[PDB]
Amino acid sequence: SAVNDPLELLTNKGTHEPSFLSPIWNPIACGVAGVGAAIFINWGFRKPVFSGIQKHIAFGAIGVGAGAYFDQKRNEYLAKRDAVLRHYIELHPDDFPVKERKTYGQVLESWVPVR
Amino acid sequence: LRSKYYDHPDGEDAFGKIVATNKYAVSAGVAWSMFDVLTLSKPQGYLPTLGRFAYNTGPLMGMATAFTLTTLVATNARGKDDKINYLIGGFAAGGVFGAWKHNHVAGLCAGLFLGIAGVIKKMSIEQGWEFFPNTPIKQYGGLNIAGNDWTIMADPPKNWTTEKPKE
Amino acid sequence: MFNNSSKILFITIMIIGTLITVTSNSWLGAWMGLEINLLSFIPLLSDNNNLMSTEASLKYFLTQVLASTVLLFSSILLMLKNNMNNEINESFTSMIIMSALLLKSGAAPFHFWFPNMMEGLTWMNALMLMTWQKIAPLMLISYLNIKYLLLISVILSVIIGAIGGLNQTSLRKLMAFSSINHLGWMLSSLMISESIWLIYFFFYSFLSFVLTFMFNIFKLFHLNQLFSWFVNSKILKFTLFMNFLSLGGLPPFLGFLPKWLVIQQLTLCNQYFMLTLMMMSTLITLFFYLRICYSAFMMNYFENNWIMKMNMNSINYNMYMIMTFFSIFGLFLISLFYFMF
Amino acid sequence: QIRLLEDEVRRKMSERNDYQAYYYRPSVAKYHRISKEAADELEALRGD
Amino acid sequence: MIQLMLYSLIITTSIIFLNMIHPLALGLTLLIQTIFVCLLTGLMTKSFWYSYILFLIFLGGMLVLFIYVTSLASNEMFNLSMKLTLFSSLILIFMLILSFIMDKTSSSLFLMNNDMQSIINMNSYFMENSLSLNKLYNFPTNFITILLMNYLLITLIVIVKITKLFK
Amino acid sequence: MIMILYWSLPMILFILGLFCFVSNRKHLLSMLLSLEFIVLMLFFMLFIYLNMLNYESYFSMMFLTFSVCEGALGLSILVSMIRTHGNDYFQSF
Amino acid sequence: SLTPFLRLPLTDLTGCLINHQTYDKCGKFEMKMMECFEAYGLERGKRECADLISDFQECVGMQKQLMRFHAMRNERYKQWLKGERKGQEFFADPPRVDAY
Amino acid sequence: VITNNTTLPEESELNVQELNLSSAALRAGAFHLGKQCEQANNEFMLCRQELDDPRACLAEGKAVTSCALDFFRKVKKTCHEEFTQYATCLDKSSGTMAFSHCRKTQGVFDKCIKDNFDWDRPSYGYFSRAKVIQSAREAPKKEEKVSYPDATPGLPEDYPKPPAKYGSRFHWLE
Repeated sequence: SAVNDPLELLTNKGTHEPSFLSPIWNPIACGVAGVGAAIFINWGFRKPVFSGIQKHIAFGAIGVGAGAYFDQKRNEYLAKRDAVLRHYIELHPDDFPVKERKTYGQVLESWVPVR
Repeated sequence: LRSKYYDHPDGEDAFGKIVATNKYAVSAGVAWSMFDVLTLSKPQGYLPTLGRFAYNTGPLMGMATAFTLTTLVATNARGKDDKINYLIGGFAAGGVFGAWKHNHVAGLCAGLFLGIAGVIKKMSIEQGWEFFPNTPIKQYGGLNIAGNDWTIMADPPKNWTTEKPKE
Repeated sequence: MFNNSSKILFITIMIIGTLITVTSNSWLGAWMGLEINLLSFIPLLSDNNNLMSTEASLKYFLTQVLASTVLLFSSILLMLKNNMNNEINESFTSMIIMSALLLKSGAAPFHFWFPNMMEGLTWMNALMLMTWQKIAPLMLISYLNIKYLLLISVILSVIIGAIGGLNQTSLRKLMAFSSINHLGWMLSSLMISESIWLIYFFFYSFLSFVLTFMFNIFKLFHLNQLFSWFVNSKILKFTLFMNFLSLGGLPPFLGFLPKWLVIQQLTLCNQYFMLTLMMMSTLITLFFYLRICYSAFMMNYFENNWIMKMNMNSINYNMYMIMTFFSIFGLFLISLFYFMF
Repeated sequence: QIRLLEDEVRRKMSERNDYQAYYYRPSVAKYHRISKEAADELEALRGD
Repeated sequence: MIQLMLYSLIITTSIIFLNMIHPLALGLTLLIQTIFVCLLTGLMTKSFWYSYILFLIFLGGMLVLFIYVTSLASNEMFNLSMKLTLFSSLILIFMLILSFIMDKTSSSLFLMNNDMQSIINMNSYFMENSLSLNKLYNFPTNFITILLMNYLLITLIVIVKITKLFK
Repeated sequence: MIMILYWSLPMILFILGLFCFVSNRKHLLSMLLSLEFIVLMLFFMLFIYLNMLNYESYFSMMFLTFSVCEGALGLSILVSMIRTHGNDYFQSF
Repeated sequence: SLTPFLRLPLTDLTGCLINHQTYDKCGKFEMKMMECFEAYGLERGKRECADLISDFQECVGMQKQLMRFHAMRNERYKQWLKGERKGQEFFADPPRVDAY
Repeated sequence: VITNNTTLPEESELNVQELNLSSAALRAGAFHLGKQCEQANNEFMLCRQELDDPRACLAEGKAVTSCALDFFRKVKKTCHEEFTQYATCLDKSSGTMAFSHCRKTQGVFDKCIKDNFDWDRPSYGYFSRAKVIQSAREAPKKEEKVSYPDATPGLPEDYPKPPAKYGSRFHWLE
């Protein structure tokens, strides 16, 4: 368009495709943390980092859950934030009259001559 | 008593101007004075205590007056209001600092420093910004800030309604 | 929960008392909660086993009691001359209430008691005063809205808070000065916003919590002890000590995440000058932390001879260095935190 | 572009505090109503 | 008149309080202060109920600790000075004659004693403490009393934790 | 002025109490006794306000119950302190 | 009343701690206010409770009314000092005790 | 608080006859007076109870005092010695003015009333009960609710929440 519409600019028109990494990143970050923490545990205790994999599996399980649990909370959180902002724009159209897009041919800026 | 240094032209009402500064000068002077008389000097008696307060306050009067008059002198005669004007203002202030401190090097270096201070101060006065502007935003919590209630008393209905008048 | 069972009891009563304050509806209720905090904390602080604990107790009591006295008093005045808890505007009625609260939490001009305290306190007792005895007065400072007083506090909250830290050789006093500086950041952050202040305190709680919790573990009380504390490899001597730099919040240490958050929102308020000053002093804070880390960055120092083995609790050590590992690699959790929006 | 919009809206919404969101400070008459109820409960109760 | 005379007696005793340094002399001074303050709050109250209360808790029981532990005695008894007494008498009298002079009413509080309430007030014809102390026990403002008693219980757990340092 | 004629006396006494709290005394007992006088004045300000209020009056007990506990804690730590050092004298500080 | 941030179940003890409203003439004014504070929050409401806060404060605070009396009686004394009022006129008639 | 624009009654309006009776005088004739004139009082101080502005209750108040005046004039004419004695007991007998110390005179005074008007002494608490009465003033104040049209709104639970736009909309989407 040629019309700087705040609402339509904000509206979830889409065009946001998650990566193969986009959702998976948190699970393979928290689990990687917990696994590394268990290796950290054995490293300081002078125990084999491999040894006692029950600690590593449990750390992985808890972390994975939290990342998935918290990924969910964010997505709800972000959705609500958009809802309020769209609501406030709809509430005060007078405060945010839709603005018109122009082109450089209609403007005069000041440049910097290196010379 | 109640005047503003920076609410007038940069070359007018010297006396009112210095007063609007000297108040913000004396505040620091006596403020440090009560702060240190009880820590280091601890001079038993009231005249000795008057001495420490006098020793502390006078020099800061010297600093403010020296800065003000030199810079006021500039605009009166140099006829302009420039960053350089406050720079000579700061040079004079630290020259007074060296004079009282009886440390020639310490006064001169601070005089350069105070000139930088005045330079930045003039930049604020002339570029329409401020060091400690009031806040444009003051937040009180997440979006669910209204939803973080966990109380367990039943609330009977309200006496007010958002709905439009029905007359 | 240090030695006795009563530690659990007084901690519980303390929690209830402070929780009253943060949930208090009116100044009086907040004052009530504060005094209950005053009760519950004195016995923990005043261990009957040694001496130094007891002297800290009179100073803590003799200070907090006056703080509560003035706080309630100034409350009555404000909530007389305004006949309402939320005054229309901040006048002389209200600055006294902050001056009460600032002393209670140990802010810039009202701090001298706070270093003298540290001598008496043991580690986790100190820790507990460091973290939790500063919630309630700060959350109240939130309600009070006098810009300039907070600003003078923030100005002076780092100058002394770092210059003194340069001078101290007793770890007890360094933690005092370290926090007074950090307290400078909370106070500014609360002048700006509260949600960010909530976050920053929490990360500060976490960081200070892990820090002193290992010092408790190994009972390292003096810079000499740090240089002398045996470790088998003198490598975990260095891996564990990264957190001393997480104090300064340098990016790859997770202390940056809060400092970044405060800086971002603060400059969004456009108090650029204030940022410069606090952030100038931050370097002095990080300066003596390197002064601490001379013990571990280089390896294979000169050591005492008699020690052959070094030992510590399972529970404390097991908890401790999980918190450390997070202090090492915390940033990549950038996604996991969603409370900043 | 959207980020600049968000800040502007956040600027307005903080200046006016219209909307029950980040820049809001909900109050509560619940406790006053409750005390109002207790007063009602005991006025009718007065007298044996 | 009683009210402002009672101010005067409190002022004079307060001047006594800030001078005296012997612990008994100070503790004695508190004792008088308490009677005076009980009298004064009673006058401006609906009745003297609270005055009797805080008398027997504050003075009757709790100042016993202060005098008792301040039985250090200084190892020697008072050297009473008839001069501060005479000044106390002197300052009292012309304050007292001024009290005779001062404006009869405007120099008085405005609070509403049971008598200074209007006749129509149907509530005022109940037992003087009935309606005042009602909500100390009636819900939902009575649990705080439960907090008080447990606070006092916990206070004893604390005292036996501090007062039991190896003996 | 309302405060000058009504809330003035409580102020003058309260400030005098604090100054005596920061004066010079052989031991801390004079301090504890000083803050104790302040509590009575604190009660005085509190009651005249609670008297503005028809039934909120009862809050006296809440303040009194709390205040006596401060005093008890005050005497508690002092008395344990004599017992520790054989003295709680300010020269020990 | 300043808003507890957390609003946890232990605001449930002190929120109704001590109430202006009950059995108070000013209490009617408290309700006239506190409803609005609920409507406009605590910051816009504090902006838009001009009359509500004025009268609510005046009822309990008595500032405006009481200070009106203080000047009113001072002025009586002032004319006496100038000598306008003599031994008789210096005071008015006594209200019948059974009044007010 | 009162101003010259406010409305007040006339001196003449206030100027009506009053009882002039003592405490013992009233407290003696209380019971047999209460049931003769209670409608006067009931509607009188009912309007006072519901509505406090006394400017309107002046008329019914005049009725109340008149009605009591009428009763005692009847007492004056019919039973003087009996009533006076009962009054003399009720104060001389006790400093608390309790009916439980000269009931014999109370009985004989009741006899005289029984002979003159044949009225019955009301119950122990005939006036202690509630008074449910008829409406004569007929002025119920209006029950109303306030309306703040521009109150601060939030996000209703029905407002659609389209899934988020541009991830977390943060620096690098993360």
